Amino acid sequence: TKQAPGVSIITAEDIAKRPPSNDLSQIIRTMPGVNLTGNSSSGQRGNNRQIDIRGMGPENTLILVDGKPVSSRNSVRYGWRGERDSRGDTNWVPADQVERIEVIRGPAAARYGNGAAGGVVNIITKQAGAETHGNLSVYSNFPQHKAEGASERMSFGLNGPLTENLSYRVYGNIAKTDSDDWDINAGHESNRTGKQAGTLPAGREGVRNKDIDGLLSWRLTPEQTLEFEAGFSRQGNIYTGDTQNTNSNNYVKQMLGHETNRMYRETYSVTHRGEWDFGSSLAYLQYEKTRNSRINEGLAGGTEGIFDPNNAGFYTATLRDLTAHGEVNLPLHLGYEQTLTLGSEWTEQKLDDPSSNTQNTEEGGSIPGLAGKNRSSSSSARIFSLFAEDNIELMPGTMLTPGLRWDHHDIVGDNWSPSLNLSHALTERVTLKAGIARAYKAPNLYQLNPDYLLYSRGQGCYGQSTSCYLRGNDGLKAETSVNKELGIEYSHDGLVAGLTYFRNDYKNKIESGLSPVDHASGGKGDYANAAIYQWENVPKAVVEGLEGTLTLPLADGLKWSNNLTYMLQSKNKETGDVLSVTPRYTLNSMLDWQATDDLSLQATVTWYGKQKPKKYDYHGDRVTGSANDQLSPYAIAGLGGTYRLSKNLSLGAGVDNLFDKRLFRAGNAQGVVGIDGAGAATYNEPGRTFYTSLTASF
Ligand SMILES: O=C(N[C@H]1COC(=O)[C@@H](NC(=O)c2cccc(O)c2O)COC(=O)[C@@H](NC(=O)c2cccc(O)c2O)COC1=O)c1cccc(O)c1O
Ligand SMILES: [Fe+3]
Repeated sequence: TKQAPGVSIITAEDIAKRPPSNDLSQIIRTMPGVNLTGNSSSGQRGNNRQIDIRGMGPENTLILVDGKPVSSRNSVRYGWRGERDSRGDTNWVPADQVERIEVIRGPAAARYGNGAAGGVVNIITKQAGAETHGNLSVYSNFPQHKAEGASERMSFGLNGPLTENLSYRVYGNIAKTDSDDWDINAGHESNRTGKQAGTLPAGREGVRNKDIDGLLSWRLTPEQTLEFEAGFSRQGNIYTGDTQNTNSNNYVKQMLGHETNRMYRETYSVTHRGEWDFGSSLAYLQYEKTRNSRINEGLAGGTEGIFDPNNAGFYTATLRDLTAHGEVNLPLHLGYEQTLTLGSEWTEQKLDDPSSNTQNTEEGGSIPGLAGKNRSSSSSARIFSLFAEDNIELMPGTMLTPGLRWDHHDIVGDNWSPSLNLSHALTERVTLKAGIARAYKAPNLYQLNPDYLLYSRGQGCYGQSTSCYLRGNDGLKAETSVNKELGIEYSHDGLVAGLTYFRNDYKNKIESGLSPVDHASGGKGDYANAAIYQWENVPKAVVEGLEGTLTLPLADGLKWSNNLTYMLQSKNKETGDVLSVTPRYTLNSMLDWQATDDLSLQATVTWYGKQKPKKYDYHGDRVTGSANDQLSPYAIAGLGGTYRLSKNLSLGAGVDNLFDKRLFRAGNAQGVVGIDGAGAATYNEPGRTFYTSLTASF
């Protein structure tokens, strides 16, 4: 099956029948338990949605490529409201060079440690064979409405032997997703008056991709395999007016249609793989270096996340992330039959950001212990990690899997993440699974850094109108979550029916504080002696919901598949406001007809439930008027097909959003002065879009 309780596989064949425009989030998000959301509820950078597992937000979704972490979005400034102006980290690997994607949700993911509190998405690449194989894949879409950006994608792959004991695989991708027109949301925007008259909430940012990977696999002995690979990728955007608060100035407009951020991502990796009689071994060294080059933004109030015209030009933030990992697997023949796994992990995150720590104290007054100018650019954290997995077969069909993970964070201190996963054959066709683990979240280098400083004259200050500073806090605790799940699944002859309940009890969620810890001294007029808030640990939050799957073989050539997410609860237990904004439910429905030996046909529908905005503004006061707007449930239908011309050539064609259901970003969720809120109307849903594809392969 592609769906067990807590786990989902997406295969290469699924990627081909529901082709993504560009980014994989498009297909990853259709798995049970998975949403495409912002990190908190501000709606800021709302067209920049990323993969969320069980409403735990996308910072708690760990992205791997071939078992190796991607950390590149940790190069983008983390803002007051817990969003980054980032497209996330699911668009580094081109769709057509993916072998399969593994999604692991909740208690079975806690064993991966830091930032798997929601789950793990592991994007697996196609590898060399015993002979030389390769492909050339091209995709091109055509929106009905010209405003919305079309997507074009060309990727090759090429793998094979060199000697009997030397293998290689290489691929290369070139792609572009045109931005939405600067004016797509015109006539849909929230009410904008005074200074903010004429402002617009932006459509989807465009991106240009360039990806190149080379891998050499070397098995210098029957038991011993040694892999070296390098990765070079480059994303440059196409700017279409997006700003944190949806305000505008002249620099913004100058940059419509230009590259305003470029991410270069370089990965080198050494991997040694061992199989002998005692069992199985694996250890890797990955060096990920991310350069985030983008136009300087302001760091104060309504100027937070708008191009700063007084400091025009590009800065470059540099993220050097170092990962080494060791694991063994030992089969044991004991009172109960079992398999033991022993592992260390070492990581280093160096962040050089020459822009983020430049907010000065001339207006709100100075902060004892914080220099007002020329503060360090530098942040780092090392985690050391030890873990052991025991995979115990009590009686055939039954597995009990206890694991202990211990992590030493060189600032925050010690974390203990224990876990237990039970799976039970009640019948040869029915299987019960229960799991309770405590997952782990290290504060990001922005939250942690006493040199990282935002400012507001009041409009963004919790429980007051006065000027206030928000400050990094190296005193922070790690976020932990006791992810519980109880689930049942019938599976027999491609008939699959399953339903899982999950509850994550969420401790110490890090977030902009609610009480001043202190007050600065000096500064200008009514702004002087501003209040000082830090990044605080929220004592308690809860997420809760249901994951379902149902697969029926209607006839031999014909398969009816369904995945269900239903989000029961998502609650900051301090304020009572929501954590994320998700659709109440999500049903993805595919009919797959194998019409001929050669012709396959696919109809899909996605139903999205209601979406409700946050109840409280930045003050902690109740929002009013269009800040309360909700999005009604809506559905998106699509047809496609793939006509195989030969062993060497396949063609695809179809239509996303058959009935042209469209939604428009009205702005952020709450009111500010001159910019009415837009409630849950914070993203653009594209209309009818034709697409065609071609895959040539030996
Ligand atoms: O969305 C927010 N702004 C909007 C809406 O707010 C406004 O337009 C006005 N605004 C206040 O009246 C305000 C009254 C009482 C208190 C205020 O803070 C006001 O700003 C004027 O500010 C501005 O025109 C600009 N603003 C600064 O230059 C600034 C410079 C330094 C420091 C600032 O705070 C600045 O606003 C841009 O502000 C905006 O576009 C917004 C969000 C989050 C937090 C904010 O503070 C926001 O203001
Ligand atoms: Fe302000």
